[PDB]
Amino acid sequence: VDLLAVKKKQETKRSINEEIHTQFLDHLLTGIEDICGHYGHHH
Amino acid sequence: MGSRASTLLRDEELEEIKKETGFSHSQITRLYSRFTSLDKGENGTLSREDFQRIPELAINPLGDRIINAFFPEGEDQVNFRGFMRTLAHFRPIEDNEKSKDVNGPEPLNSRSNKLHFAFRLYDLDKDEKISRDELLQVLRMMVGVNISDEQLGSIADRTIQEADQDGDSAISFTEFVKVLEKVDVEQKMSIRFLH
Ligand SMILES: [Ca+2]
Ligand SMILES: [Ca+2]
Repeated sequence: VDLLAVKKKQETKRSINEEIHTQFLDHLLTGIEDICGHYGHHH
Repeated sequence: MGSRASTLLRDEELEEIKKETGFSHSQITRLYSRFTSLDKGENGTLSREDFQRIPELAINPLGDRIINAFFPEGEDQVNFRGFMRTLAHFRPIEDNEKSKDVNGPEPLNSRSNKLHFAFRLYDLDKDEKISRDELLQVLRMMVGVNISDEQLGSIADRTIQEADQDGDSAISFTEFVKVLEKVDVEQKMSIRFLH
């Protein structure tokens, strides 16, 4: 198509910190909030 | 006696934790009374045997996050102080939001706090950074869902070996900080599910 390729510094390659921090920040945020509480049987 | 139980985060559990990091009304004070009441009947602090009373830790694949979220590996009870510092650490940035003069800038959920938070979660040994035994325990429990054994062993060794920026073969604050400069995860640490 138009344009070319291998021009100026294109996008950087994937990063381990990004993929892991994205799934970790999402799983850890909703994982620790799912706690909340309001269910003490007090039996 | 026994029952279907099956808990769920309804607008009550959501609104509660939401105001914890969203505001600070009594909606959470009560939530702390039941949660802290799980102390076998103490009503002051919470230990590991108490958090398991919730269907989240007892069903979490890592949970090393919740465990170190209330207190590190040294104390056997978390007081109300961290109770609200952890559940509220998810407050959305509003002071450094480009502004330079709000009206009540308290230290919580700030950049340096973002690292200190995700840190406590992965800081199981307290080496000051996420060691390979810690990072791997999670990284593997996060990808092992579809990664073979020798495949994971090589994906974990290369993961901690390629991100090793402090060269400590461990990470927590350094390539993490360098990663925030590319993604404002500081505001992501906020629950909403609205839009
Ligand atoms: Ca550590
Ligand atoms: Ca490092």
